[PDB]
Parts: sequence; C-alpha cells; structure tokens
Amino acid sequence: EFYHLVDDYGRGNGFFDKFNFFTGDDPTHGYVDYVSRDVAAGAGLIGERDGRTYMGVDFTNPASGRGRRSVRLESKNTYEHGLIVIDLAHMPGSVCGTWPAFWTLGTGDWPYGGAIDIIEGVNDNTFNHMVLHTSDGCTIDNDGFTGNLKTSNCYVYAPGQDANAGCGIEATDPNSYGKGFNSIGGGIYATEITPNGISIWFFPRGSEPGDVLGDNPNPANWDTPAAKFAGGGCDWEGKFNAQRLIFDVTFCGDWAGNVWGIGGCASRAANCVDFVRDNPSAFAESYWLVNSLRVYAP
Ligand SMILES: OC[C@H]1O[C@@H](O[C@H]2[C@H](O)[C@@H](O)[C@H](O[C@@H]3[C@@H](O)[C@@H](O)O[C@H](CO)[C@H]3O)O[C@@H]2CO)[C@H](O)[C@@H](O)[C@@H]1O
Ligand SMILES: OC[C@H]1O[C@@H](O[C@H]2[C@H](O)[C@@H](O)[C@H](O[C@@H]3[C@@H](O)[C@H](O)O[C@H](CO)[C@H]3O)O[C@@H]2CO)[C@H](O)[C@@H](O)[C@@H]1O
Repeated sequence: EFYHLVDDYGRGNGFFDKFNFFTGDDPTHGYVDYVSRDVAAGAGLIGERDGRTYMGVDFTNPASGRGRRSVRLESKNTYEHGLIVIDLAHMPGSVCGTWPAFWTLGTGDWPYGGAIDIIEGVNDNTFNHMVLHTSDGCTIDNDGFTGNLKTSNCYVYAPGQDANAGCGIEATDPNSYGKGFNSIGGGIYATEITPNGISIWFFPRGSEPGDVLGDNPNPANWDTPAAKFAGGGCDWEGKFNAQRLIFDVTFCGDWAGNVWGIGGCASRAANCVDFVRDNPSAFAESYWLVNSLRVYAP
C-alpha cells in the first residue's frame, strides 16, 4: 500500500559496491581530483564510521595536479519513478571553495535525461538549493512547497537565467544545508519522482514522519515538501528518464569558482583555486556520513 522497498544500499563496502567511482576530469571543471575506490580508501576518503558510511575529501595535503582529491560515486542501478530517502548524520559543510551535491542524473545525452539536485550548494551557503535541469519546454508552478522559488524555468539555457541555473527552490530552514545541518546532527531528505512532478522533503533530525524509514512510506500524509516541481508547463514524464544516484564534492569550477569573489569567501584568498590548494585543513567538514539510503517504488 503506497510504496515498497526496491533497494537498501546498506553500508560500507556493501554500499560502495553499488556505485561506480567516476575518475574523469570534472564535468563542472572544478579544481578536483576524483580518485578510484582503492586510492580513496588508501587516503581515508571513504570507509565506515561506527556503522555509517563515510565519503569525504583530502583535508591533509596541499593539492597538486587536477586539484584537491575527492570522490564521485554514481549508482549502478537507475530508477524511473520512486522515492529516494537518505538519512544523513553529516553532509559536506558550508566550507569556502567547496561544491557538494547529492543528486540524480538521467540516462542518455545531457540534458535530455534530466537531472535532480536534491542537496546542493557552494562555498559558505546557508540554505539548501533544490534544482532541476532539463531540455527546453519545462517550467514550474509556485505552489505546494515551503521553500522560496528562485528560478521557474528548468531548461539549461532558459532565456534570462545564468547558463544551467535550472529551476531552483531555496529551503527556508538554515539547518537544511552544511553548517546548520551538521550542527543539529543532520536529517532526512526524501525525493519523490512521478509522471506528474517531483517533490523534495527535508526533515531536520528527529522531526521525520514515523514511516519515512520503514517498509511502506506514504508521502501523501507528510507535511508540505520543501520543494515541489509541478505544473502544466512541463512534460514531467518525458523530461526525465531513468535516474542514477550521485554523491560528489567538487571545488571551485563553474559555480563555486565563479561566485567565489562575489560572496563572503572573497576575502579568504585572491581566488578559489589558491584557497583550495593551500588550505587543506579547511576541508575537514567536507564529508557525507550516511545512516541509510533506501529507494522505493510505487
Ligand atoms: O556538456 C559537456 C559534458 O556535459 C556533461 O553533463 C554534465 C553537465 O555538463 C554539467 O553541467 C552538469 O553539472 C551538474 C549540474 O547540472 C547539476 O545537476 O548539479 C550537479 C552537481 O553539482 C552538477 O554536476 O552535470 C552533467 C552530468 O555530468 C556530460 O556528462 C559530459 O559527457 C559532457 O562532456
Ligand atoms: O564564464 C565567465 C563568467 O562567469 C560568471 O559566473 C557565472 C558562471 O559562469 C555560471 O556558469 C554560473 O552558473 C551557475 C550554474 O552552473 C549552477 O548550476 O546554478 C547556479 C545558480 O543560480 C548558477 O549561478 O553562475 C555564475 C554567476 O552568475 C561571472 O559572474 C562572470 O563575471 C564571468 O565573466
């Protein structure tokens, strides 16, 4: 009745076995060096921490080569429709120079498969930004969510929007991302994909509904989502195909690197790359700590 489990990602090596580790140059052109599973384990970038799954970055060595070492995991399995529930004890902090993201990417050529940014932000951001990226012909309505809509056109080249800004909604809770999120011991992000739209709920630690982690969660009875992407201005079924889950932490690049000098991180260094390269200790908080990752289907 409602939803049923299709995949419990487990923890540790069993969890890592369900992902492919991306090691190519960063598609978002950041100052990052994505390493293999073996190199990551050898550098302490991945592992298990008291039953929870850890994924972080190099906060020890001055960077060299492509950039600061990190990992990008992309799930082996993909999902058409469903409910993605992640319980995090910790997420990458609001650290200057960083650009963490837990998101989904459709199959096929970009951007026809669509993409969903569930948890994403840059540098010293306070609020989480939930965003969709699609081909042309997809805009969203203004109701059904607690967050504040920033952009309404999901097309990667929407007319007056920055390139690939997509259609984003900003959370109103300062504990929805980074520093605040970690200070309260994290929380739960549930993402629902249907042929009529996408919804994302953020439940700060201890405020989650009693069935969110169980066998049959029912979003219909949950409080208002933080972000809802729906409306007749988009063919929801056609704009998104099978999605794979992705975890990553990049540095500088297209977004973080370009807004480095405009925000509160500007005074830290002349530029993002210099900061990330010479201040390894600043990235200790840039890690994911997963309590559980479960995917359900209608
Ligand atoms: O166009 C050249 C490459 O595109 C790759 O697709 C990328 C896309 O280019 C990139 O902008 C996008 O970045 C993601 C954001 O859209 C959003 O979803 O947030 C993500 C997390 O921060 C961010 O990475 O990612 C797309 C998928 O990697 C093609 O994959 C690549 O083959 C092609 O050369
Ligand atoms: O290209 C040089 C030019 O960059 C401007 O900064 C842009 C950057 O180029 C864009 O790629 C970036 O876009 C972000 C998206 O990639 C992201 O997915 O979503 C965010 C959120 O709304 C987008 O901002 O935006 C920045 C800032 O507009 C510099 O401003 C400009 O001076 C420089 O010449």
